[PDB]
Formats: sequence, C-alpha cells, structure tokens
Amino acid sequence: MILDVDYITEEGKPVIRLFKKENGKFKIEHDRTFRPYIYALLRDDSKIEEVKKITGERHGKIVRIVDVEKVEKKFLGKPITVWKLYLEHPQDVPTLREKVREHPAVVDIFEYDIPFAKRYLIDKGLIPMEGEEELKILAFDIETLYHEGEEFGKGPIIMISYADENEARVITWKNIDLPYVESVSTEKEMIKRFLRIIREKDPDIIVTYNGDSFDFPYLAKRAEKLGIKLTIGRDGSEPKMQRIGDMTAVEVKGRIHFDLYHVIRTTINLPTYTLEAVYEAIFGKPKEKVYADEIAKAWESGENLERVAKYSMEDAKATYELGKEFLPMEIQLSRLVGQPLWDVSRSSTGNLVEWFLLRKAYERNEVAPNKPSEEEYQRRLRESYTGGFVKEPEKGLWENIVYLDYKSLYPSIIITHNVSPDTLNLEGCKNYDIAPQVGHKFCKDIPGFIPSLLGHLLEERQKIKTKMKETQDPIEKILLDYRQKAIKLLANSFYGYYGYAKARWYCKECAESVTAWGRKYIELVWKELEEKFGFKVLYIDTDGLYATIPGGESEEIKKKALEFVKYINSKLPGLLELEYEGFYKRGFFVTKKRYAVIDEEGKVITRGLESEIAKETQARVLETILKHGDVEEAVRIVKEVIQKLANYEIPPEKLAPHVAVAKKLAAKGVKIKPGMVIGYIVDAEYYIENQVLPAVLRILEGFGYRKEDLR
Ligand SMILES: [Mn+2]
Ligand SMILES: [Mn+2]
Repeated sequence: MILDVDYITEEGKPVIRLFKKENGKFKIEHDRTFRPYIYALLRDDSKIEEVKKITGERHGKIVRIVDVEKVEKKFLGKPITVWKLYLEHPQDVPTLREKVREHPAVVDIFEYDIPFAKRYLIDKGLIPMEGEEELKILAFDIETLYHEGEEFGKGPIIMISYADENEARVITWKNIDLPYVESVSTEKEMIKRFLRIIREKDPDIIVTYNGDSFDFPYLAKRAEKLGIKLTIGRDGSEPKMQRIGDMTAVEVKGRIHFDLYHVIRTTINLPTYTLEAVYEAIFGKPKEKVYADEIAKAWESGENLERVAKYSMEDAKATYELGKEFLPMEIQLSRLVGQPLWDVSRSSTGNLVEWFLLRKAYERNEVAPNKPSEEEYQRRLRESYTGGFVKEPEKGLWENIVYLDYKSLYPSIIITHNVSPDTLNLEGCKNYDIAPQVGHKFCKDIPGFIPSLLGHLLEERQKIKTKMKETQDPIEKILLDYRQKAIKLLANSFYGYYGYAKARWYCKECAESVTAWGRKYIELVWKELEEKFGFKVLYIDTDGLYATIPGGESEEIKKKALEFVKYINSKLPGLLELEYEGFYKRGFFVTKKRYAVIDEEGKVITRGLESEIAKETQARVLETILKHGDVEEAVRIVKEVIQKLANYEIPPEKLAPHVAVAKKLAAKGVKIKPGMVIGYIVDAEYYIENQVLPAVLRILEGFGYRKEDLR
C-alpha cells in the first residue's frame, strides 16, 4: 500500500520517496530516474534548436533547460504536437517557464504548475491507499486553561487524551481516581507519555479534529518552551506546518495526519460543526459543551475535574469514532483521484475533480488546459451563471401527494448530450444536439472528454450497487457501499465544476446548457403528467416535483403514478430518468423553498419553515394541519394565544436583551466574555408580534389569512 509521496533534494537533485505500507512492513522507496517538465506549443518545430538555450538563475546558481525531445498529444480532442522540455529540479520550473511563453516561437506552454510528487503518481499511474492492509488508527485531543487573556500557549496543557480500538485514555498531571486516567508528575511527563504512546502504538493514520489549527500547533508552542522535541513522525521528527488553501496544515512524516474537521464540513450541510454538533447528527446520542469551567484546575483546584476528565476521554472517543466513519469516504476519494489522503482530505470537492481530470488526461494522452490567469479568473467571479427551476406552488392543503425524482439529472444530461467544452460548437461536426434555450451546440461524432469519463463513473457505480445486492460478506458490503458513495459524490460535482472559477476545464456554456436542458425535461414531465395522466402538479424543484389528482382516491394515485413513470421514461432520451420517490399523506407548499408534508407513518419533513411560546405554538399549528387536516382548529389555536398573552396567563417558563443581563451575574466573579456558557432568560406587542405571529405567520400566508383578525 501507499501512503504518501514527497521528494527530498540530494544536492541540486530531486528525489521521490514513497511511504509504502507492506505486509506488516513499513517503508521507503526513493526513486531517482524521474524528472520535472512542461510542454511548449510551437510555431515551427524547426525552432527547437533556438528554444533550448534558455537560461535561468536560481538560488545564486544557474538553472537551465535539460533534455528536450518532441512529442504528439491531443488538446480538447484535436491532435496536436508539442515540445516536452524537461528539467532538473521542480524548482527550476517557476524560473524557466516565463522565459518560455515569452519566446516568439512559442504559442503556449502547458502543465507548468503541477506539484512534482503529484505529477509523479499521475505519470507513473500509482494510486494511494490501494491495498487492504489494516491501518492503525489513533486519535487524540488536548485540553488547556484559557488564561485571563489571549496568547495561545501560555495556558498549559491540562490534559491529553487519546483513543482507538481497545481503549481511550487521558493522560494528566493531577490526581483523579479514574480507571482510565493516568496521572504523571508534570506537564513535561504528560507530553512524554503521549510521545511514548504514539511509539508503542505506532499509528499509520493519526486522527484529530481541528488538530491542524489547534491540537498540533498548541503542542508545539508549548514545547518550543519546555525543552522537548515533538518526536512524532516515524523518522523521529516533529510535526511540520505546510501551505495549502490559504489556511495552514500539518503533515507528520511516515504517518497521515487526517484532521476530521475539514472533511465533515462537506457531506452533511450543518448549522455549526462543533464536535458535539457533528457527533449528534451522524449517530444520534448527545454530548456536553461550552467551557472555561476548567476551574477544576485553576486555583480552585476543586474536583469536578472528575467531570472534565470524562469530557476529554470524550473529545477523543468521539473524534476516533467519526474518523473511522468519515475515513473510508476519503480513502475512496483518494483512490479514485490517485493522490494522497493528507492532501485529498484537505481540498474542496471542486478540486478533487480537477485532480480527477489531470489524471484521466494523462491516461488518455490529452494536455491539460491551464488554470485561469488572475484576469480570466477575475471575470468568472462574475456571477449569475443560471440554475433551473424553482416556479411557485399550487397553494393549499393537499392530500395523497406523490413525489417524483430524476435519477441524477445533471450527470445524466452531460452524458446524454455529450456536453463538454471540447464538443462545444466544434467546427464542422456532422451529428449534434442543441441546448434548449441558448442554442449552444454539442457535437456527437465522438464521446466528449468529461462525458465518457462520467459515463464510466456512472457505469461502475451500477456494478457496485448491483454486486452489493448479491453479497453476504458484510465486510465486502460496507466497503462496496463506500466505493459507490464516493463515485457518487464525485459524479455529482461535475456540474459545479464547469462553473468553477479555477476549473482548468471551465466552460460556462457547458454549465448553461445542462441547466437549461434541465428545464426542458422537467417541463415535459410536467406537461405529460398533467395532460396524458390527469394529475394536478403541485410544485416543481430542480430535480423533481409533487403531484396528485385532487380529491383522488389514494392507492390509485400511487398506482397511476407508478404507471406514468414507465410511460415517460420511454419518452425521455438517453439516460434521463424519473423515479417514484415517496408518498405523503398531506402537505402544502407555501412558496419557493418553504413547504411541509407527513408520510403514511406520521413523519414530518419540512424545509423552509421551523422562544418557546412560538416553538410550542408553531407546532400545535403544524400538528392540526398535517396530522388532523384542520386549518380552523389551528387559527382556533393562534387565537386562544394571541389571547393568553393580552390576557397575561402563561407560565414565565417558555420565554428564555443581549448584554443586558451581565447586569447582575457581575456579582459572581462572572467575568463573562463572548465565549462562556449562558442559557439566560429575558412587551405584549412582542410575544404576540415580534414573536408568535411571524412564526405561525409564514405557514399561514399559505392560506391567505393575515396578521389582522388573527390578533
Ligand atoms: Mn503527501
Ligand atoms: Mn478539546
């Protein structure tokens, strides 16, 4: 197996190193028969002897242009010949190139900014995390004392916890009568246990949580000070900070520092991403947090520290557990992409796709277009591309509603009309379809670079969804489940790619035509659904829509629906396809992205809607409409409220303005600052107006009523 790749310089020369993991062995391969490079497009290959002499001048030394044999590739489909001008060090590159696009004989230069080790795995076809070796996973978190003010690292490290598959400890330097804490004389020794531990344990992957930004550099700052090498890599070297997106990461030699944070912050969209926030969302249970309740430590070394311990063993076990979960996704994106996980982990899906293409461009012998200049890229931030539908809803309480899904509408549009910058209004094609409203024309005589790739992603995703339904090893099954969810994440992000400012394969027209092609099928389904099948369409949304037959009998609407889906697929082109998503006993659609519904089994989904006078009231409202089908009873419920408020009869309990009550807490040494737990309590025109009404008032526009009377 592979884990990583980087290069060292052994004097004026670059060397690739491979961290392989191999049958309980761990090691290093250095390869030195590999060299840096770029392409030059040329005026007349004849110059070749003129455009080699190009000198540089780096480090107080002379860069030059080593060996330069001629090659034949393809660009956007078109065969085209060019000059592979090789080099010596990948740093000879940033110093050579400008001299070259600035030479009269050269038209363009290409692939001039690919990091070396990345260029290495792609050109040699190597894929990281490939095997099926048992990686050793270890997670850890640390706990501090946020001093009176803010330096970062004046607060000692109160605790150091860690976790894995056998246990989860906490290492600390105070006394705590717990079976899973380990006490050690000082904070110097705490750090040492930790080091000795990663030594006995020796993990291949170390999992943290915002350890990039916190756990790791806190540790460092707090040792460049206490006289202790953070001997954490496998070559017995310390964690090292590395540049990435503008923010700043930590690679750890021989092991893989995988920082949960950057990874979660993607799949499931989330209000906040506190560990607790995250830990809940994915397996339910709950946690505990908002601190500086470290009083247990500070003078006032009162117990309760027993509490705090519990919490560290927690920060970890949680961290470990999400890691085990969110990790296979990333192992897989790394695998599809052909790059390394400390890397893969830290890049937008936008980017994973780009490496997905640099790699599929080498494999099929196609020069990669260059990234955008600052200017071409300045434009792009120019907006408004164009995304499909959202038309307004047939208002009203409806019942026996049916929801119809498009099986991956965009990956499907792209594949079917061969939408691609490289098929785009290409000259003299003989076969071609035309983008609905904007006339862009995508040729059809030849697959299209992204279309064939996408088609192949979708085709391998079916071989996995299919093999699963067949498998009894539950190990193979979850693993396959992983392969698929990744291909899926990836296949689904090409749309946005086309729209990406920095995509090398930018093509806003490819993006407009999909969106637009998107509108035409929706409609069509919408027509057909209403005309040929007598349904009233209730509300369309970018991939699908809700429908029914007013007053219609319910296990008929289902069956007419079922029926209509097989009617339509036969009318839809290539691989466009609708599917039957769900049946909801009732629902109503206020407007654009506000609406609600409940299924045959009492569950309520609502997006766009949702104090405790409102909370309790907006919900009684909801029950009545959904569960008991009644609009009156609920106004009948806003009323018996707008009136217990102007009558004044409701527990002083459902109310829990800012700033304002660090107005009495000022006695308790309660030196509150914008980061201290506070679940604090706080008109008539209020409660009824700034409060109750707006929260029951959106739902209701939906039936026309209005604040007045309501009052
Ligand atoms: Mn790496
Ligand atoms: Mn923590």
